[PDB]
Amino acid sequence: TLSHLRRTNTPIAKPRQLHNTHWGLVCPAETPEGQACGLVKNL
Amino acid sequence: SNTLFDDIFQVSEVDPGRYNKVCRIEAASTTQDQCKLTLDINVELFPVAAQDSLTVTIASSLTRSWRPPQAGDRSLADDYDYVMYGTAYKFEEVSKDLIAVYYSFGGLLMRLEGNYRNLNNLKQENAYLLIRR
Amino acid sequence: FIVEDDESLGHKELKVRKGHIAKLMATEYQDEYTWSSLLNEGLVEYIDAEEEESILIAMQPEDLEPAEADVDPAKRIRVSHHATTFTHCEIHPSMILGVAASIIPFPDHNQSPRNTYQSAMGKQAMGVFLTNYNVRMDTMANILYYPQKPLGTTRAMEYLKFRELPAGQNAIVAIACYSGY
Amino acid sequence: ASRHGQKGTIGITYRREDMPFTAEGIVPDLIINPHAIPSRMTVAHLIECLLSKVAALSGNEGDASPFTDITVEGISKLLREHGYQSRGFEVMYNGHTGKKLMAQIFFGPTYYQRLRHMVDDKIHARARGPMQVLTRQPVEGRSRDGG
Amino acid sequence: EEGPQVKIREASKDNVDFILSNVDLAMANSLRRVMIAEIPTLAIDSVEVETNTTVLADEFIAHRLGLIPLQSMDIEQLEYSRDCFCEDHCDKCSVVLTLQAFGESESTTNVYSKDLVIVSNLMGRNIGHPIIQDKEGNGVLICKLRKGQELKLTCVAKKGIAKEHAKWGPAAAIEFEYDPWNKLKHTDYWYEQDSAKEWPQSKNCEYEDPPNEGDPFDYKAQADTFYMNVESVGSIPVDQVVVRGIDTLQKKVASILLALTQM
Amino acid sequence: MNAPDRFELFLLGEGESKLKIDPDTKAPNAVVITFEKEDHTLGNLIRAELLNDRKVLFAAYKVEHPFFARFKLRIQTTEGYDPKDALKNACNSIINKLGALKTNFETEWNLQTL
Amino acid sequence: DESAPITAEDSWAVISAFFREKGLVSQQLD
Amino acid sequence: MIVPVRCFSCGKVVGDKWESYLNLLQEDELDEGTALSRLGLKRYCCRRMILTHVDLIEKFLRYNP
Amino acid sequence: RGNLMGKRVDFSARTVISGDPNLELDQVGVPKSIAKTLTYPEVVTPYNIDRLTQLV
Amino acid sequence: PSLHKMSMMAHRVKVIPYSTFRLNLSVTSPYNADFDGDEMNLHVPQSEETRAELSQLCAVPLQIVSPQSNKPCMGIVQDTLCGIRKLTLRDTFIELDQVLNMLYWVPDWDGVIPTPAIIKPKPLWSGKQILSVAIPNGIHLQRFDEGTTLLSPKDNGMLIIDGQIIFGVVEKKTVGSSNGGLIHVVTREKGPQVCAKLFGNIQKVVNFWLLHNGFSTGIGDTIADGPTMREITETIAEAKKKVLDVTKEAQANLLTAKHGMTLRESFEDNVVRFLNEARDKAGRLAEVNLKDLNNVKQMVMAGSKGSFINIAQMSACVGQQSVEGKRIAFGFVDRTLPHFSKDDYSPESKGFVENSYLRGLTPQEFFFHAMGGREGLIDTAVKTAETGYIQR
RNA sequence: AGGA
Ligand SMILES: Nc1ncnc2c1ncn2[C@@H]1O[C@H](COP(=O)(O)CP(=O)(O)OP(=O)(O)O)[C@@H](O)[C@H]1O
Ligand SMILES: [Mg+2]
Ligand SMILES: [Zn+2]
Ligand SMILES: [Zn+2]
Repeated sequence: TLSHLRRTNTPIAKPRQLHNTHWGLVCPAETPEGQACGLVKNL
Repeated sequence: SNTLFDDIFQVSEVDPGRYNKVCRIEAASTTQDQCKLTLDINVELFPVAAQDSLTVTIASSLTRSWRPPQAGDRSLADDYDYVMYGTAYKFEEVSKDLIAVYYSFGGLLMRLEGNYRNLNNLKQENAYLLIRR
Repeated sequence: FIVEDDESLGHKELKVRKGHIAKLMATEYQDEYTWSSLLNEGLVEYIDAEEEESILIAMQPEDLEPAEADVDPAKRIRVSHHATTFTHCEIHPSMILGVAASIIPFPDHNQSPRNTYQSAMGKQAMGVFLTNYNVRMDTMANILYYPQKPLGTTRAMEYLKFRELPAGQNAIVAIACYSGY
Repeated sequence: ASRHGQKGTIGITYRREDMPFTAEGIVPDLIINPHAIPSRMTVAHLIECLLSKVAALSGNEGDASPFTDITVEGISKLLREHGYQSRGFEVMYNGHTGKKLMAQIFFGPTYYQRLRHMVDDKIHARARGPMQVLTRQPVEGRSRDGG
Repeated sequence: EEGPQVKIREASKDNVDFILSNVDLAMANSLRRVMIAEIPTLAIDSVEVETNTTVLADEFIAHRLGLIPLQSMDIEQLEYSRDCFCEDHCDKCSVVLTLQAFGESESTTNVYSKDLVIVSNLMGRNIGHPIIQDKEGNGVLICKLRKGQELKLTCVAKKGIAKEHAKWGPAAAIEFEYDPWNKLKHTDYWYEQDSAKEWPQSKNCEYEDPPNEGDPFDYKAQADTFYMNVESVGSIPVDQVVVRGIDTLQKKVASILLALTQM
Repeated sequence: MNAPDRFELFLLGEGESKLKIDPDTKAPNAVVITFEKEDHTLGNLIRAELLNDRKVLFAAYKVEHPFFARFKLRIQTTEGYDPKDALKNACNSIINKLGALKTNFETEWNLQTL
Repeated sequence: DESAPITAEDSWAVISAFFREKGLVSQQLD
Repeated sequence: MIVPVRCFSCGKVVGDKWESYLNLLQEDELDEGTALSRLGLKRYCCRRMILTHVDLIEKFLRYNP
Repeated sequence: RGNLMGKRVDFSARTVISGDPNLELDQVGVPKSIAKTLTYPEVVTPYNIDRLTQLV
Repeated sequence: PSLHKMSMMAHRVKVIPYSTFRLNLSVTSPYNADFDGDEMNLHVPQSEETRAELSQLCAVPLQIVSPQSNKPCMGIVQDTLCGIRKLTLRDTFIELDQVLNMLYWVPDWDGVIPTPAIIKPKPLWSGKQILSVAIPNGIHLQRFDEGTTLLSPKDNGMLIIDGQIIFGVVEKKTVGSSNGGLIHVVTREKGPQVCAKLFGNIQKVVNFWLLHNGFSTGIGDTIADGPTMREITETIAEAKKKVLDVTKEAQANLLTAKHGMTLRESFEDNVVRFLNEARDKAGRLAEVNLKDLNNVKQMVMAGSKGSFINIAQMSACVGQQSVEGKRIAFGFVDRTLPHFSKDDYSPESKGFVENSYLRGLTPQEFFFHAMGGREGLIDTAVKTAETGYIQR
């Protein structure tokens, strides 16, 4: 329930990759696998 | 139905390369200079150190299931303190009158090299190995 | 945390001091010094992504503030506080993680994907999801009979209510080749 | 599953007498395979266990926080103080024979989660049953009793 | 005195330490197994619910009631319902318990192992009494109620064994060890530098002689002498978990002889 | 749901016998006994005592699948000695040893004050 | 020593106060 | 959610030992490792039962009907 | 591709798999419930008549 | 999926209790099945005609040797592989009691108790000896591994004469799904039915032996010697200097760019190469210090699970992290993270994880490992679709 | 929205 209320969706040049700017803003490991991997980010 | 080889040897080296219960022995015959012996041994059951007198005998007998007790009740064909059973796997011709025979005792390997025991050591699964002292 | 060159006594030192810390914990024991209190006293600040470009951060405070004027072989190999330009300090480096990853014991000892995995499995787990489970009429609901808090915990779990509302049980486990089953 | 990407199914349940045991009379609740560790490099699983083994004896909550000063050598020190062998190994005895195992087992408590995937909620068999209307082919879904 | 010997190291109400000598491991273990698995006990096996206003589920409570240890002293003079000739149950084959509790108090009202009352006839035999080993004499805490929170159940305890369900487990853990000095090499110690240093010494090392390094390997050596600890739950007293284990195993063997006789 | 009844571990089935004795064809004076509603408890016990009988040439036991509470015991004896007799004796030996065990324990237990 | 430098352990007391005030769904609500 | 009767692993009765464990902690000001041990819980299987319990019943009791 | 190249079919079953060291390389453990559902249409022949009469 | 001729095989029904389909472990590889919650499909043929097709063409034993690579697609795996090595060491001897059970367990045993390799003091049989009871009479196999003498001093290679092991330890090379393999020969020589029966036999004996022997793996198996740790720590330290040396050199304009490369391209290749040389060196120090008792080494040895690289990363040092081959880029202006000064090219800044998993990762190390790891999960997700349609 |  907690992780669902802290969820982020990225609609639609390389967004899936874990970017340096994500440090301390979004979880490095919390992403799904497949079509969603790297576009569903968690705070 | 008879014995096949008999001689007394002296231990050069004893080797437990990574093994805890087993050692590969190195020995030469005290009698014939041409005769040497390489053999794997269960040191837990019978320990061996360097420069030991050992009577190494072969023999075909003394082929159906194996019976456990009644050994005192029957003829203990051992006057030896360590007996093994294995197969002959190779007959290496090392020039002249010289020949080498390879014996496997359930993975415990043996290489005996001499010249004279030509009309004895057969290419047989059936061959015992007796050691005393 | 804010770090200032500003210090009568020596070096560039972190604004938040041992006194503020006990002053907060006074309010912790009551259940006057809030989070906003640190924010308005200017001891702590909000840094977005754009502003992060123009700053220099320390990981640890004490461990990364007073310079050198024996070493444990057991610990992981850490760098240094060579920098004198530090503008800010990291409250805690485990705060880089989100809810799911925060329940993982020793994630810094696992191969990164194994964590991306566990961060997706705890959502398929079972336990007490709310204490009013008996009064609510939800389509499908799973409750563990005897939930147990973990024997190995994270300091983050304190804020996540995991100890209060668990998802597992502490099984006595043997890593063994037994019947081959 | 464990908290380390260690998913799995039960393959057999054994009664207490058939299970392997510590001389203390302790028996495992779960038995995981040694092969589940080398390829995976899930070191924290092993540390969790060792830490939790101490935590259960000491009765003090075991901190397994990410960035900390806790060492495998540190936890090991404590376990030996409690009388167990430092690296969490314990001598075990075969349940069927009573004979000592030639090996020592990595035995200790580990947090395991119960997952929403239960066999009886997944098992399905069909041999003639509802057909769609248009295509006149079997319907779809375990729920609808499809093929 | 006879064949296999016994030497009790420490006895109590619920724990027996002893040294079993002049035996085969295969026999100490067969005894180990029986004590866990095959000695009969009495346990609640049917729960009929009349009222429950509790926060717990009818079956959650039901499960707990089974696990509550009951007096199984005279368990031998009770029938297995399977064997008994009645429709369902009776006094020959069961003990009937009752539980009624209601939150009269404003404060949380507790429900205990003691709150159970025998309604059946015990034929003057020591059975069915909930085991209370508790300091304040309460036994197992079954439930908790608030105000109008009521509980009404009728329980039918029956004779059974651990193989059918662990609730009929007469014993908790059973300590078992042999050869504290590894003289038999029945184990190979995992080490880093020294096995002797890294591995703790057993308390049983004191009751056997150290190996003495300057000695050849005793291959002839067989395993006898078993350092054991049997712990009771309460249903049956410690001695009887040992004795009834011996008798159970004995009958189990005797059945095989008798089976051969009919053949 | 696909779960067998727990009593199927110890309670004999409909027209099921404790023992099924068949003669081994591979070896002379050999037999194979199948024990229904029986585990390792009684398996390894009988097997081991048979090993103590000098006239017993071969003895082994096996639980072919853990789902089923039965086991196979193979006995081979010296010509003239019946393997059924070998089992009878090894069984009695067991009972007589347990007999001493019970006696000796009670004797010792009584001596304690706790 | 009311203004003595902070320890690494102290950081948790700060974090503690952040949650006491903000909570885990802060952003949704705000 | 309500103390388990009997340790999962070994089967030692633990159902009685709860109220006392809580007293040894409050009334006797003891630490968990001692309290548990005074109650006889020696094997780690028995220890985790009492030690790692989360008595949720107490929350559920707080709702009127 | 949906209804001709591929099709939903009768006489089909699906469950979780688990390994067994006591099964022969070529056999498959079939849960009783599944066996009691999946049927094979055997013809009444003199060789089976009696056997089939019993399964019925 | 069902990307294989062998992803659909015919089996013999075995009606059993409990709600799961049970399959032999060796059959696991062709299907690509595991038991972390996989499900499978069963199809019942309704004809006498279709049944024949299944038994006569798609039967599991027929599928043993596969045309895809002209070698067996099924072999001994996991527990049985791990235990088959252990059972077959020179050191391994079994006493009568167990030998008799090890025998009765082979469902085809001749009823002949073989003569022990040691007849007094004490009758002892060897692992080799009794495993040979599974190997049928007529199977001849010869193999020479690195420096195998006809006296096989190391218990290297394999010599099986008339279904009897003479020398060599049995593992992945002999019993696995390999070209010269005991399995390839058994099918080719004796039949698919005889070979499939052999699978069962090897596993019934090996599994039984291992049940009673045991096998485990713990943290102890990741721990490396204090001196070996000193040696590894100083190995990384020298590599870090070698890197700094080339770093001062390239900043002083002294570096000479490789033909067909930037001056920078040249430097980075060198930096990346020293760091990797090190990760291996340090990793190679661990695998040497681990005794023959190291359960991890024991699995790497049998080939049942794991390789050098796993020992390396777990015990010694994780290594350099890569995103698109190139080490951690400057996402921030001239730096990888805000805890670094600008224009920092050092291993630590560009993502070299100096620490082992046993030791734990630093927050920088952690996040860099995370960037790298996530790249894999993306490329599996991308490729898994491309690859499926190629097959179509 | 989840599963291998
Ligand atoms: N999207 C997909 N489509 C088809 N098959 C898939 C799939 N995802 C997973 N699989 C199958 O499931 C198998 C297992 O993948 P995972 O469940 O992630 C464990 P693993 O990656 O094999 O590593 P491990 O054995 O060391 O644990 C794959 O090898 C593949 O056949
Ligand atoms: Mg899988
Ligand atoms: Zn009755
Ligand atoms: Zn316990």
